[PDB]
Amino acid sequence: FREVVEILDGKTTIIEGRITETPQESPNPPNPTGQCPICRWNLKHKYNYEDVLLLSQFIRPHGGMLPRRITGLCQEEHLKIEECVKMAHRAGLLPNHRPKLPEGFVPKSKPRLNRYLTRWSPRSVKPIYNKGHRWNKVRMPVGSPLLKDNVSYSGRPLLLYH
Amino acid sequence: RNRIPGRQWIGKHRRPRPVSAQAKQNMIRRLETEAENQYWLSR
Amino acid sequence: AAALARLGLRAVKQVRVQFCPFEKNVESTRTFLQAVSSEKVRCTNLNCSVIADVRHDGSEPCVDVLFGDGHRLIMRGAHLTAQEMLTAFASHIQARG
Ligand SMILES: [Zn+2]
Repeated sequence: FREVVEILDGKTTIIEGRITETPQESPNPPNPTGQCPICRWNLKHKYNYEDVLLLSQFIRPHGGMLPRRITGLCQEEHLKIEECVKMAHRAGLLPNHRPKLPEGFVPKSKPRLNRYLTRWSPRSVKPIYNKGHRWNKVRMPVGSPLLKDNVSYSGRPLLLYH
Repeated sequence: RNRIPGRQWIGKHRRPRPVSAQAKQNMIRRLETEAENQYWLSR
Repeated sequence: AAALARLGLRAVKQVRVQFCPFEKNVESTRTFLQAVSSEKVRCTNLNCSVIADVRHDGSEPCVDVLFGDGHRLIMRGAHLTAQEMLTAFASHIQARG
C-alpha cells in the first residue's frame, strides 16, 4: 500500500511517496502447483456473493474493483469476482467501502430496500408491465450466469430466471 | 393479451410448448431399455 | 506528453529536474523528464527553461517547478508513479494562474 502525502506550506506544494506494510500471502496454500490465486487456495467454484472475506481482498479503500495485472486472476475468475463484488455492494454488505462524503449522510431517504443477488443496477431496470401467458413469459433475472458453475450440494441446478 | 391464432395445437402457428427435464429423463430411460433389449436380441 | 502540452504550458518560469540515475528506482522521474522534453510542451512557452541536473552521489530524485502566480512546486520522487507526477503537475500548474 502506497500512500501519497501532500502539503501546502508557504505557497509551496510538496508531494511525497510513503510505503506502508502489505500483508504477505498466507504460509501454506493447499495447491502449491496451482497458478491463479483462487485456485491454489482451492476456492474455485466455491465462493459466492455472500462470502465477503474473500471478495474484500480484491477491491479499493473507496469501493471499486482492483485491476487484474496486479491481482493476477485467471480471467474466468476475474469476471466472476467482478459480478460477485457488484452483487455484494447492491446487497448492502461492505458498508465500510462506500466513499465518504459528509453531505451524504444528511439526506434521509426511504431506508434502503433490502435486496440480494441482484444482477443489474437499480436504475436501468424497466418495470415489466406485460408479463405474458404460460407459453411466452418475461423472466426476472436473479444472480449472474457466471456463477452457474458453483458446486450444488442439493444436486439441483440453480434457477437463474424467475 | 397474447393469443394463439386459430386452434392451440393444430395449425402452422402453434403454442410454443418447451421440452422439460422430466421428459428428457423419460426418453433416456426408455432408450436404455431398448439398448439392453437388442443386446439380448443379438445372439 | 499530450496532457501537459494540451494545457498551454506558457505559465511556467523555470523547470529544474535533479536526479540520480544509478538508483534502482529512477524510471518515473526520467519518464517525467522526457514528457517535459517533448517538442510541443517546449514550443508553447519560449520563456520556460528546462534544466536537467544529474548527480551520481545525491541518491534522491527530485523535481522543482516555478510558475507565474508565484507558485513553487516541489515533488519528491521516491516511490511516486510516472503518470502521477504529470497528473498532479497538470492540476497544479494549469488550473492555478
Ligand atoms: Zn485459475
